[PDB]
Amino acid sequence: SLAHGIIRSTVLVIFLAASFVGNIVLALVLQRKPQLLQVTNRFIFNLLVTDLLQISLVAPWVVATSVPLFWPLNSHFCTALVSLTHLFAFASVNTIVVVSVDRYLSIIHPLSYPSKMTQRRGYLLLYGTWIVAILQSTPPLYGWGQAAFDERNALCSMIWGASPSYTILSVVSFIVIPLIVMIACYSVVFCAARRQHALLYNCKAAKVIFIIIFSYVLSLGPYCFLAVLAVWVDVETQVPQWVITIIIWLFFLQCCIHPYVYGYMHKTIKKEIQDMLKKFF
Ligand SMILES: Cc1ccnc(NC(=S)Nc2cccc(C(F)(F)F)c2)c1
Ligand SMILES: Cc1ccnc(NC(=S)Nc2cccc(C(F)(F)F)c2)c1
Repeated sequence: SLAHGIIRSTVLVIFLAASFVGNIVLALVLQRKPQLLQVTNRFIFNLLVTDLLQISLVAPWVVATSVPLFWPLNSHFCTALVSLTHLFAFASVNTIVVVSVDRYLSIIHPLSYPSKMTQRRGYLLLYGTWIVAILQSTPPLYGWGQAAFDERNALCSMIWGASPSYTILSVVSFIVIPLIVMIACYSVVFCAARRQHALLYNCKAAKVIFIIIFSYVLSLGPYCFLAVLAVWVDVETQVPQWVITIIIWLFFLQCCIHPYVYGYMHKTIKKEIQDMLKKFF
């Protein structure tokens, strides 16, 4: 009902406001000293900026469409909004994959790491991930795929029951490839860590990997689950409101999840953040 949407809009603000300050603190700690690590600050800053841009260019419209005004709207509006949201999510996912690959290439082959990842390669990778996120995303602005308004949830989401090919492409580009790459890159790291632990001391390494995988799955899976289920059965009259509310709740949790998982778990970055926070407070 109206109260349910009001509650959803009210609770959608606190998470985003906390993520905003967390991302700003991370930005300050990462930009104060540019000569940090090696061809990594660029990747972390790219993830941070594609999180902040999504936050600031997505939150106002998503909150304002729930207010009981200008109900008619126009298909073009949410059509362009969903494209922006998908572009930002795809950029974040591709940066995530690149960061995971770099982490695996750093853990394994510790000797000839500098000769394989130069500044030119990092900049080319950043340009490539942005180009892919721009190009491969947003077909429906000109082709297959369409968004529409729903008088049940009124989120003006895209209907997957019209172009199965685009739904399949989004599904594979969302979960399959990133999950496979992450599992393949992390299994070897876990085996090497286990070995090193056995050599040194003649279960700690599994917690971090489990946390990363579980966080990514909890952030991204339900949306793909809903998209896959939409093709067979209807969604307007077959799904309760609370389920859609929880799905749209969990979709935006990645904004707060990413900085904690990838900035606060690093020892040096955590130390410097704590140092700055204690100095200011
Ligand atoms: C009237 C009514 C009917 C059903 N549930 C509630 N919510 C309650 S008691 N606490 C609550 C507050 C904010 C968020 C949540 C969350 F959904 F995140 F768990 C729960 C209220
Ligand atoms: C307060 C008020 C008074 C009069 N009209 C509106 N706008 C309406 S109904 N739809 C609308 C909203 C945003 C963009 C567009 C677009 F131009 F892109 F089609 C259309 C709002």
